[PDB]
Amino acid sequence: VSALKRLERSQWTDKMDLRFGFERLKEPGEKTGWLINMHPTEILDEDKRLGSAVDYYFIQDDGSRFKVALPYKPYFYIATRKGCEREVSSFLSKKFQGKIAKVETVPKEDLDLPNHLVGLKRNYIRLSFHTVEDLVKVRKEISPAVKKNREQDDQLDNIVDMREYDVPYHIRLSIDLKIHVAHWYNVRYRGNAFPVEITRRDDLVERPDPVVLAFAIATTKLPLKFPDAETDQIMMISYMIDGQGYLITNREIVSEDIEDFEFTPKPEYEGPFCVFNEPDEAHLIQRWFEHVQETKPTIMVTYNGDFFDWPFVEARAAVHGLSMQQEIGFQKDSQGEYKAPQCIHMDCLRWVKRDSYLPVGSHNLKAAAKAKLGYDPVELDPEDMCRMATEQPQTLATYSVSDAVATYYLYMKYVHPFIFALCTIIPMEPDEVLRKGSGTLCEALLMVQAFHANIIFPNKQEQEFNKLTDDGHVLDSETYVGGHVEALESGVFRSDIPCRFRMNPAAFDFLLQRVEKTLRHALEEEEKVPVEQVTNFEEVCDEIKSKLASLKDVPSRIECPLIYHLDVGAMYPNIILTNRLQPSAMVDEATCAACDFNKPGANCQRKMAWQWRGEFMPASRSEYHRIQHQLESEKFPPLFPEGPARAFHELSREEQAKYEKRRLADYCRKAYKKIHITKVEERLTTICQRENSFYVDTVRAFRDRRYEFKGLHKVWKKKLSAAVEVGDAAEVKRCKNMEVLYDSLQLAHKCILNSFYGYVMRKGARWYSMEMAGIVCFTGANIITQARELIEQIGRPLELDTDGIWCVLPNSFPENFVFKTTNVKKPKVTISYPGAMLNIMVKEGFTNDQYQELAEPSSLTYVTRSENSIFFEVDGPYLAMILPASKEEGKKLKKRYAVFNEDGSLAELKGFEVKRRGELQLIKIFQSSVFEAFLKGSTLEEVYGSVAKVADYWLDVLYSKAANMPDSELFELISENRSMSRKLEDYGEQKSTSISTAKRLAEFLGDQMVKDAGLSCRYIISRKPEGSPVTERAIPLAIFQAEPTVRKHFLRKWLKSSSLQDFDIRAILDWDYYIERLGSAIQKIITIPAALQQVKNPVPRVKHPDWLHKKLLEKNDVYKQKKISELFTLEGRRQVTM
Amino acid sequence: MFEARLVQGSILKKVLEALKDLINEACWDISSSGVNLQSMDSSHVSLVQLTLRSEGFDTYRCDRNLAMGVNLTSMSKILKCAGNEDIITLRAEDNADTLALVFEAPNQEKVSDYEMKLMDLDVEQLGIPEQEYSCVVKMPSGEFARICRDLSHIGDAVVISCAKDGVKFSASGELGNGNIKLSQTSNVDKEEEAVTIEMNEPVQLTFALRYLNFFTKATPLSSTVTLSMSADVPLVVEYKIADMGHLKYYLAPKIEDEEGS
Amino acid sequence: MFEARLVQGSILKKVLEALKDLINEACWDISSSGVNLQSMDSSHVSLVQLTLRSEGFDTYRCDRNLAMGVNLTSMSKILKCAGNEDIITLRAEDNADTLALVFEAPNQEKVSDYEMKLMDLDVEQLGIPEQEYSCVVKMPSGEFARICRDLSHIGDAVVISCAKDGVKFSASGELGNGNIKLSQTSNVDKEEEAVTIEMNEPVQLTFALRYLNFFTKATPLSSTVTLSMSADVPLVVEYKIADMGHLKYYLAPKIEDEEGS
Amino acid sequence: MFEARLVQGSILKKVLEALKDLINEACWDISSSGVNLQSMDSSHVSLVQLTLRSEGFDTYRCDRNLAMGVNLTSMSKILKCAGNEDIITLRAEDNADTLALVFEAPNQEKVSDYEMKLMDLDVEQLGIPEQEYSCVVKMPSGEFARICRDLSHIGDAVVISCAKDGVKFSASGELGNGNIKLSQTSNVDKEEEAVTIEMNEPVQLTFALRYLNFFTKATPLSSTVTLSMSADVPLVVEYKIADMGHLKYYLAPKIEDEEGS
DNA sequence: GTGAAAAATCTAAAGCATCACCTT
DNA sequence: AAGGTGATGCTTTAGATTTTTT
Ligand code: SF4
Repeated sequence: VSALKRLERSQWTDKMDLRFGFERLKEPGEKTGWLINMHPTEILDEDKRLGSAVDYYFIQDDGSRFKVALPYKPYFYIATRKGCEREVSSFLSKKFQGKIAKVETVPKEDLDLPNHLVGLKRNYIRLSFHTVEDLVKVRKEISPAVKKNREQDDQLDNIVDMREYDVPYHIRLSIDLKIHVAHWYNVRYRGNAFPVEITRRDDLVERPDPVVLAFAIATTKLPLKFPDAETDQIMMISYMIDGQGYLITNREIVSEDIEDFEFTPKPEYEGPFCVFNEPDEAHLIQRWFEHVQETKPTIMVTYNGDFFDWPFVEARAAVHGLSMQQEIGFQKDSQGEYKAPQCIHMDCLRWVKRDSYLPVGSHNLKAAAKAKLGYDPVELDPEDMCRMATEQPQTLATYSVSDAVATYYLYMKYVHPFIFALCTIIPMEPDEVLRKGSGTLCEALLMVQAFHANIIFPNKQEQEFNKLTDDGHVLDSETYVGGHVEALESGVFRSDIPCRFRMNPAAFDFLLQRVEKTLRHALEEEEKVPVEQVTNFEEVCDEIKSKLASLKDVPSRIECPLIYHLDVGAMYPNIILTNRLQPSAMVDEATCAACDFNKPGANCQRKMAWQWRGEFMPASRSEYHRIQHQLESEKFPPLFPEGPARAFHELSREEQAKYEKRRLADYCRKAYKKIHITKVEERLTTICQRENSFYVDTVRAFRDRRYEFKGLHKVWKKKLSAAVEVGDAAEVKRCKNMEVLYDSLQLAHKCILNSFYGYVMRKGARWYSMEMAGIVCFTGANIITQARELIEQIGRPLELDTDGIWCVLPNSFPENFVFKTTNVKKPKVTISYPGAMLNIMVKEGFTNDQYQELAEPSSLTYVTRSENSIFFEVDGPYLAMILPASKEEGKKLKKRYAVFNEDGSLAELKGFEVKRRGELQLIKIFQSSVFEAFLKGSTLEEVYGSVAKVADYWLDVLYSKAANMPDSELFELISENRSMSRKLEDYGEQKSTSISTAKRLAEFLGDQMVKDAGLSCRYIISRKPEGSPVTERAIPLAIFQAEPTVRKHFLRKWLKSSSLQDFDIRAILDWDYYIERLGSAIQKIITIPAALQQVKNPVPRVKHPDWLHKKLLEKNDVYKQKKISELFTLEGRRQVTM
Repeated sequence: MFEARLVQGSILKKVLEALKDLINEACWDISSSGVNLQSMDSSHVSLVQLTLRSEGFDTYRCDRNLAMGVNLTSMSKILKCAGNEDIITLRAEDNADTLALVFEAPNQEKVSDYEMKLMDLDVEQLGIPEQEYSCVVKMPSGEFARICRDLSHIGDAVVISCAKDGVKFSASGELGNGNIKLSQTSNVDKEEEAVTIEMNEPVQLTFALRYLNFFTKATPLSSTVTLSMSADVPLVVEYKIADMGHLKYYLAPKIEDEEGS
Repeated sequence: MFEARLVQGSILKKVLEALKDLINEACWDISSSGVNLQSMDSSHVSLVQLTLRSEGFDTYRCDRNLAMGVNLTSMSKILKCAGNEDIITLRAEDNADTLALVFEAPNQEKVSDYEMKLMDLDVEQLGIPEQEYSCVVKMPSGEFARICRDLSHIGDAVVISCAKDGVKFSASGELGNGNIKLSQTSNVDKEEEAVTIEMNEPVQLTFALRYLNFFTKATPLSSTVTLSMSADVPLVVEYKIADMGHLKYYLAPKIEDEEGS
Repeated sequence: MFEARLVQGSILKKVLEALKDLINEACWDISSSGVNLQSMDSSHVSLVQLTLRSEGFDTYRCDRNLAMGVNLTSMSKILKCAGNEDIITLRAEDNADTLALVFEAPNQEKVSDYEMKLMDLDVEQLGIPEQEYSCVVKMPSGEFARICRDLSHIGDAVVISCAKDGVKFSASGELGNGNIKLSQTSNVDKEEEAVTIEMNEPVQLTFALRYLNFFTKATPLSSTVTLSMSADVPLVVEYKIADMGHLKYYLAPKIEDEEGS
């Protein structure tokens, strides 16, 4: 990019920010500010030298706003050999004359350095430039030349590692001088001769109300085709400033005039809209643009507008004598987004994508609106909305303003506080926490915390190629074996149903000698209350003995169970807190031997196991050396079309890796019948307990911060209830502001906490340690299998889902007990007993006695202590447990179940097909009906009978072929709604049903149907062209809305029946495949679990798999299986030699 | 050292291809009298027994009794390589972990000396004493093979009845039932194709039909078989192998228990 | 009651091999003139006619008109485990819901019985009028079967084109199209190898090729085949038997409507 | 143009049965000397050379050299239509992408035609050096095929040692191991089952068995197979296609470089 | 949005039973 | 003239891929 273009861009952005009312402070003075925006911008200094800076955009309480251009030189670090630090600086200071701002030495600790606690700091060479463009110039000059040197391993050759090179520059300013978003600042502008001064004002915390512009559109479209960007015109546009709403219509495509009207779904959201009507597009676009000019917003709000609304509006404006660049400031960038030079662009779909913890079944407007806001917006179909508006456009107006109000209030209630609480700790401007994934924001947070510890930061790791584990065996995938998820049984477990319980008296004898210990530990560690203040200890410690003895003498019973979700709220944060495991500390024996802290009988080692999984090629070292030496000097097609022939030795690593994988995908396809062999082995890791605590303490700090903020949220909620009972407006408003601030802070902290695990193993993450995830998930599996074996002793486990066990226990088991304590803080303390015994068993086997801490850094004082925060919270007695069973031999469904709360409401669905994507609508309303109808009944057979009286309805529908049920709702009853991931030419030779229907639409409509990503492929399978696979029968639903003779011609050329005379949907659809689909669903959910619980078959309309029925008839046969050993006498025992 | 050489070797091929199907693991046993097999199946439902006598072999040289638990599907797969008229020599050392098989081709030109390793396992050892068998019939092998392929398309439980009118093979199943009645021979001149009966009392028993399919893989081994049954005793299927020896398939019935009466 | 003694079993057995894939379940017709079947295809395209006359068999004994809804696949399984030279006795009852099969051997010592249940089935009956067909062509069974089962490698539908000079078995598809030409023979003595072309007018027709592959399953049952057609009528395929039975295939043509004009 | 007739159809189609699976792309080059195929699969370890001389064909006439870039898997689905003795006829034009196959019956009555299309391609033609062969063997196709499909069940990698006394085929794996020894025969009368080995120095190599399984699909084509090997030279499998042609498989051995020492 | 696991397809290969040929 | 034997279609099942839930 030419520097003249950069200067023109900088002066144009300065003028544009001036006309949006962010005037720059030029005079000396004090000001108060609240940062809402950071941008990187070139600002010319007093020396008339090209130089970057960051524009902060502050707003104030009264609505006045301004900007501050702070210059800070971009910089990074380079690593040199010991004794070769000053010479590198000497060389570097005579080879970029007029380019380097300065160079210096900033010593920092390392994370992977041996003998790191003796007192050494590997001093780095800090290099600082003037502008970001020169920074990119120098990195492209220097980084690959020595990066390849480091990968394969003149004074320039002695630099070993360019560190911290992928960081954004403005994020480095946000880390360095400690200016985060959404804090109050005191800014002193003392003139041009000195840089502007910024300080943090933490006394004031009340959040001001910014200026926000939400907007949504409607678009005219020709039928069956989504609207285009060169013939269509904006149908109308609606928008929102701070709750107030304005709509701008267009007369030539509306049918009558509409006046001002309001639309409120609930008293929380007020929807006052003022409507303006203009004859053509010119007045529409000019009025919208000038209203943006007069209002001067600071943050935009869209709803899936980054790929649909902004490109179409820009393309429509640029042809009508205008420009989005010179009018509003919106354009594409290097990442295919729309980033304003003076405004923050908020895409409310990204928050649903990342932070809402929702599946991908709820990203559209209606489901994401009803999932978080709490109301159902008006449904409108895009195909007939134009024709509907031509008759009367008031419902069109309702839909557009519903889009606007939904996206705006979805922002201001949930996305706005959560995002503005995320950026108080993450050094990102708001347009970065929303867009980037959970990995990058946690990376920046640890960036901050590790800059606070003065340690240099690891680079984003290089992707490993041609993986070599033991002997050849090039791995397609290298993985750690995750949480052991198992459903041990299947069927119903209801609270009042009787269940046969076998019980081991030895386990009850074991608990005889430990009730004293369990109820000692239940108060000495979980409530921090010593026993010297409670006096009811003998009452509980003979009541439990009496109850457990009453259970002991009859260890085989039939009575009602209690269902418990014995789990940990956040086990993955809790283990990484407890064991002091660090992704910068897991080391092998050689580096520990290099340490001078390897004293005899040391405690700085901690051992742990984990399970490693590999899917690898059957080929050996020779069979891969042959194909890599063979591919030496042969031509390949270039990536650029119409290019010259290019050879192997200058290929990029990605394309050559893909070609090697493709070659070995068919070399061994005809030599060993398989492409990868699944291998699971054991590995052992040794972990230092004295490495930088920048991670475990950070997790701990956020854990106790979440606890504290939850306590403040509770007391502020009680204050808010008292305040709304009072009715004084100012104190209610202040309390509500503080309440939402603290709630968003705690929700942001827990969203950080849950994703500390998920960041470590990510490709391109600075702290990439496979061992972290491996050993933490192995420990989380070992603790839960200890829990599962103890429960299998004293009851019945039902589910293990790598967070906790689900359990049915006898009803006379000791469940929970109270305690009268004389302490003023805790006059009464209640605690559950199964949780307590789980705590004591995990502090009999998981005590980190080597949990190490620092006391005196100067004298190297190290203190060992014991603490286990691993607690099995109980969720009380639920009402019902549902597990499904599989058709396949032996195995059954995992990670999917359905639990109910006490009052009959649905507590939690999980992993089921009711709310999946890519599933038919017949197998979802079915599941939702049968689960809510399931809980009825008296005994075990009554439940299955009652649920068969509702699951047989959806067989009566399909056998009758929907005669009385109107065909109007038939069309969406079957239609598939799967979504694509790539383009059709990206798939290449791969074939499936979605690719087939996309290619059918490719030869039915234009090629532009399938060019855009995320296409919603819709298809059903017909009946007449039998014999073929179901690939060629995937006809679209799109044809049924087209012109009739077009349907006839395409149907003739597609399903190949020229003699056909009837074209009804009721006969073209083969009902046998749909009956098969619903039957596989009903035998996943009901039939097989019913058979597995010795119950007569509830629904006889579907048949079992052959392994089930045969065994059933055998067990109900007059003859009984008689073996040979019990039948007839024995001889003895023997063994066989070598 | 244990070396056993036999001239016509299709017999040892077929007898052990009939051993692969029924059981997964067997207990090879060697002694002066002959080769013994007394290993049960993995389901602990049916039993196989082999006594391959030494006097039939062309050459036999054995040291003492020794038991080794060689798997059977592996020996059957490697033994399929041999031709239908090969000369078979089993060789085992005194304390080695590998046994060898020598196949000598009918052309007197091709030699094929293979070997396989051993593995250890834990299997019950059982001994069958002598009980009077009330009903014994002599069945041609191909006729019994058509019987087992004929009843098994009906169900999985077989009635093996022996009455004055003869022998009855029945089976019930989801598509109905099947009844096959056979009478003894009176005026036939040949023995390998005839059927003979002998009885003490009428016998009314039922057995597992799948395991009969597992049994009857030794049909072309020899054209005759002994079917023996009595009250509450395991069914005896005695397939004799030439002058070599014999095999007993022991099929434990699933005896009716008094529950509803 | 109903008794049906049939000496040569193949003329029943192979027939089931020609039906189990084409019609999964059908209604049977019997009479004193033999057995008549009008079976309708599963996918509702084709029809199959079987007329096995009474004196072509060995013995029948019937009282009145009976219709048995015997499912094809299970009775095909029952006959799958029989003998070729086996003599078969079919037994049926007026009111009972079972059908009996008796297998007996020329050696007199191999007799078996089977019982198969029946279920009620509703199949409509169509009366095809008798029309003078323009094209009647005679080919041997083997060449017609091979040409169908090897031209189905080309495409998915066939076009037959008959004139004075011969018939044209063309078929088009993704890999290309293939046409098959037949000449005339005058120096042949044995009637199976003899190919002749009978003309009334040149005829153009198009037919389902997959159905031609499914049609050529009764080719071991016969030795010669006659294909007949006329103007806009379904193809009729006849596998004439030696005065024991008679076979008809009705393949409704997929006529080309004028949609491009 | 190009019109070709060959009375012996089998000698063509079985040839292409050897090429249905191993290679899926064909680049025919035709000249006055005959027709030539030089293909090499995407595995980059297997080469096929197929030459049919002009004089072997019954009638041969060609105008100029042509390049025929047509996939080879397609017509293996197409040349199984013709019978055994059925005469093969090839029709090709100067620059038409359409090839015509005609199957002329030996009774001059049953003819046919199919048409095939070619694609575009860019395939490098690798030269074949003429080097001396250390060990050669002329040995029956049936016995080699039996050796291959018998050792394909034991292991997957084969050790072939062509010594002076004969040849050893060793197969090792998890199922066990086994080696088979063949020697040269001297007192043999007929040459369709005789063996003969020539020696310069003993060659022992390690090969692949699935490639050998794909090679020996054409065992009914010829009764003699010429295997030639040397030190780090690919196996040459030569089939003498009647008298006209030779099919040559070139297989690069899996030479294990020293890494463990 | 880790990893484990599910649903739903092609798909390619092993094993098997059945039929054509051939020799004893 | 019939049973061994090989070719070959039929049948079942592991598995390669995608989307999605967790
Ligand atoms: S655990 Fe001890 S020996 Fe190992 S790296 Fe840490 S301080 Fe050094």
